[PDB]
Amino acid sequence: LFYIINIIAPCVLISSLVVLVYFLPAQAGGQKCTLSISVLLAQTIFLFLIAQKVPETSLNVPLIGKYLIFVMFVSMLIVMNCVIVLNVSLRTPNTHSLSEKIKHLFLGFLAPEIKSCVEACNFIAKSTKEQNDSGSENENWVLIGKVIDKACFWIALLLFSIGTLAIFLTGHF
Amino acid sequence: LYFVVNVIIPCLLFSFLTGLVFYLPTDSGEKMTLSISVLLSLTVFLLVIVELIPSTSSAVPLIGKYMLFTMIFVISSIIITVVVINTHHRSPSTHTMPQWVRKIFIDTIPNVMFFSTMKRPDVKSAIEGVKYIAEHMKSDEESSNAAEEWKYVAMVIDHILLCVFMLICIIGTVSVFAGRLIEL
Amino acid sequence: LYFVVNVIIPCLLFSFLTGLVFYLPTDSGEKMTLSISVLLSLTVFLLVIVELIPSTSSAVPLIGKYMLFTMIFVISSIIITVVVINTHHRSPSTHTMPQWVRKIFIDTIPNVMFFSTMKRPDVKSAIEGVKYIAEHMKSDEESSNAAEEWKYVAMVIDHILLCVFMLICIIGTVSVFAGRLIEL
Amino acid sequence: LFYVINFITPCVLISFLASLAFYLPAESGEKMSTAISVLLAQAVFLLLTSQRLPETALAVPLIGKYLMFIMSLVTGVIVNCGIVLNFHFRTPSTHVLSTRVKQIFLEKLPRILHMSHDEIKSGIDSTNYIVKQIKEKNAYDEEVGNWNLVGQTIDRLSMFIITPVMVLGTIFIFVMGNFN
Amino acid sequence: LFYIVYTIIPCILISILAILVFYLPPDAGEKMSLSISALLAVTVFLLLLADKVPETSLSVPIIIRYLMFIMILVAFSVILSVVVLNLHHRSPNTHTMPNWIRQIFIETLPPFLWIQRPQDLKEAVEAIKYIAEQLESASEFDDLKKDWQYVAMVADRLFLYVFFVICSIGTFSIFLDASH
Repeated sequence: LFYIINIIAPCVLISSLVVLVYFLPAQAGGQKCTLSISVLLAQTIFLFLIAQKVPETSLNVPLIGKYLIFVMFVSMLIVMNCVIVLNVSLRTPNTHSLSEKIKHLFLGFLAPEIKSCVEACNFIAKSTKEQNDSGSENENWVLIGKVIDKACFWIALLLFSIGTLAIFLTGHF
Repeated sequence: LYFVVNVIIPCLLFSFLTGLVFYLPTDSGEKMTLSISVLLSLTVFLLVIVELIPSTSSAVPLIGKYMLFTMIFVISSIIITVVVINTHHRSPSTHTMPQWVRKIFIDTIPNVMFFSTMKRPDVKSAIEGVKYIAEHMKSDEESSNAAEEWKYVAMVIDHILLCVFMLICIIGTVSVFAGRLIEL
Repeated sequence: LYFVVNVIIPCLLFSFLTGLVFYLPTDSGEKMTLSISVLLSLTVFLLVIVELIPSTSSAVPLIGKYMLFTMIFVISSIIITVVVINTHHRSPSTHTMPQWVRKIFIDTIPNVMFFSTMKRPDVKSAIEGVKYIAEHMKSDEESSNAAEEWKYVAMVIDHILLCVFMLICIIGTVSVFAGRLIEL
Repeated sequence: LFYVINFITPCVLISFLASLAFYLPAESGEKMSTAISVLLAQAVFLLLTSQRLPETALAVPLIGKYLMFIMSLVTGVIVNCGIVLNFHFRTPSTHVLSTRVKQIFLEKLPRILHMSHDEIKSGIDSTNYIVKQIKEKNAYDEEVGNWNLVGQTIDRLSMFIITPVMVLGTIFIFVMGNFN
Repeated sequence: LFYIVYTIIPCILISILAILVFYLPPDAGEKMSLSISALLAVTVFLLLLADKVPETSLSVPIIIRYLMFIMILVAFSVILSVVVLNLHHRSPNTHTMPNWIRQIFIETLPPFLWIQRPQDLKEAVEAIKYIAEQLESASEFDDLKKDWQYVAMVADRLFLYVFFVICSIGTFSIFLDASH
C-alpha cells in the first residue's frame, strides 16, 4: 500500500499523459514536440525518484526499474511518431514526393490602354491560378496528416493500455 | 500555521493558475505553452511534497488526499484544453459538424451566458481572367466561412468551460477539506 | 549490469534524441525548442552523474570523459542548427550570396549526396490599375524567388549536416565505450 | 585540475553559449527561448558553487568573483537581445525613426561593415480600388522593410562588437588568474 | 556582506526579469515564456532558501517573509501579462468592445501616460467588384481587431510603469530594514 500510494500511482498518472499527444493537431502550432519532450523530462524526474528507493545491491535490475525503462521507451517512441507526423503533414511536391502508395492507403481505405488592361487581367488571373495549385498540393498533405492522426491514436491507445495492465498485474500476483 | 503557510498556500496558487488557463483565447496560440508549464510546475511540487510530508504508511494523511485531488484536477484541465484546440482545428474535409453540436454550442449556450461579453479579341480573355479571379475569391471566402464557424464554436466552448471549471474547482475544494476543518 | 541499466541507458536515450532535431524541418518553428531542450536534459543529467559516481579527485572517470564528449557533441549540433535558421531567413536586400557559396552549396555538394532524395474617362484608370495589379504580382513573385533561394540553401545544409552528425555520433560513442566495456 | 575540470570549464562553456543569441535572427522567434534557458543553467551553476565553500565572510573567493562578474555580463546580453527585438518591430504608427538613427544604421554602419453601362463603370472602379489598396500596402511595406534592414544591420554590428568584448574580458581575467 | 552577495544578488536579477516581461511587445508571442519562466525562478529561490533558515515552527523568519512577498509580486506580474494577452487577441467574432474601455484606455489615459501613438464586360466587372469587396471586408475586420489590440497595448505600457515602481520601492525598503 505504501508503494502503491507513494510511487506507483503518481508515476502511472504522469506517464499516462503521453497518450494525449494523439489528439493534438499535426501542423505548426500543434506543438506535438513541445508536449512530448516535456513529458519525457518528467519521466527523467521519475527515474531519479526511483533511484532513491531501490536496494543498493548491483547484481540485478529490480522489476520496478525494468518497468520504468519500458514505459520511458514507449513514450519516446510516441514523441518520435509525433515528430514524423509533423514532418509528413508539412511536405511539399518540391522537397518530397507523395508516392501513390501512401495516397491509396490513406486517401483510400482510410486603344493601347485596352490591350494593356486585358493583358494585365490575364496575368493577374494566371498568377492566382498558380498560387492556388501550389496551395492545393499543400492541403492534400495536411489531409494525409489528419488520417495518420486517427490511425496512430488507435495504435497508441491499445499499446499503452495493454502494456501497463499486464505488467502491473503480474506484480500484484 | 507552519504547515499552512509553507505547504498549502503554494498549492492553492497553482490550482488557481491552472484554472485560469481556460480564459486564454485559442487564437493566441499559447494554450499548450501555458498548460504544459503548469503541468511541469505541478510535477515539481509533487516532488516537493514527498520531500516535505512524512513518509509514514499507516494511513493516508489529509495532505495526501488533497494532493491526489489536485493532481486529478490539473490533469483534467490539461486534457480538456487539448480537446478544445483539437475541435477548433477540425478539418471540414474529413469531419462534418454534427447537428446537435451546432444546435447546442452555437445557438443556445451562448445566449444563457449573461455575465459574459461574447458575441451572441484579347479583351475577352482579360474579362474571363477577371471573372476567374472573382470566382476564386468567392470560393476562398466560402472555405474561410467554414473555418471561422469552427473557430466560433471553439470560442463559445471556452466561455462555457471557464464558467464550468471555476464551479468545479470550488466544489471539489470545499468537499476535500470541510470535513477535517470542522473536526478541529 | 547495475551500472549499465542505471547510467548508460538513459544516456543512450539522450544521445539518440540529440541528432533527431536535424531531421525536423525548419518550417515547424521548433528546431531551437527541441535542441535546446535536449541540451538542458543533458545538463540536468550531469546532476545524476555527480550524485551517483564516486567523488574522488585523483583522476577523471571513464564516464566523466564520456559525458564531456557528449557535452561538446550536443553543443555542436545546436550551433549548426542555429546557423541554418539564420541562413534561411537572410534577406536579399542586405545579404547578397557570395559567388563561392553559390558554387559550392548550391551546385557542387547537392550532386554528391546520393543517399538523400532532396531535389537538386474611367476606362484609362481601369487599364492603368490592371497593369498595376499585374506588375505588383510580378514583383511579389520576384521577391519571393530570391527569398526562396535562401530557403533552398538552408534546406540543403540541413540534409548534409544530418548525415555527418549521425556518423559522428556513432564513431565517438563506440570508441569511448567499447574499450572499457570489454575489460568488464 | 579538479576545479578547472569540474567547475570552471562547464560554466565557461555554458556562458559562451549566450553569445549565440546575437547571431540568431530576430525573425526566428526564438531569441527569448534561447536566452532564458541559458539563464536557468546559470542559476543552477550558482547553486552548485555555493555548496563548495565554507560559510566564512572574510572575502569572496576569486572564482566567486569571476562567477559574479560573468553572470552579470551574460544577463546584460540577454536584456539587450530583448531590447533589439523591441527595436526591430517598431512601426510608424507607434515610433518615430529619427534622423540620427537613419544616418547611423542605414548609411554609415552598412558601409563600414561591408554589408551586402454603370455596372461596367463600377467594375472599373473595383479594379481601380484593388490597385489603390495594393499601392497603399506597398508604401506601408517598404517602411516596414526599412525597419527590417535596421534590425539586420544591428545583428551584424552586435556580433562583431560583442564577441570580441567577451573574449577580451575573459582573457585578461584569466591570465591574471594563471599568474597566481 | 555575505548575505548580501549570496542571497540578494541572485534575487535581484530575477526580479529584473520579471519586470522586463512587461516591456516585451504582445506581437512577439513570448509573454508567457518570459513570465512563467520567471515564476520557475521564484520557486527555485524558495528551494534555495529552504536549507538556510532555522527549523522551528513558532514563526517565520523575515527572509522567508521577503521571499514570499517577492513571489506574490512576480505572480501578479504573470497574471497581468496573461490579461494583456487576452485583451490583444480579442475580435468582433468573440467580444463586443464596450464604451467605457474605449473611453478610458484610448481617449484619456495615453496623453496622461505620455504615449500619444456587353454581357462579358458586365461579368468581368462583377468579378473585379467582388475582388475589391473582399479586400475591403478584410480591411474592416482587421481594423476592429486592431482597436482591440491597441487597447491591449496601452494597458501593457501602463503595467510596465506601475510594476517598475512597485518593485523598486518594495525591494529597497525590505533590504535596508534587514540590514539594520
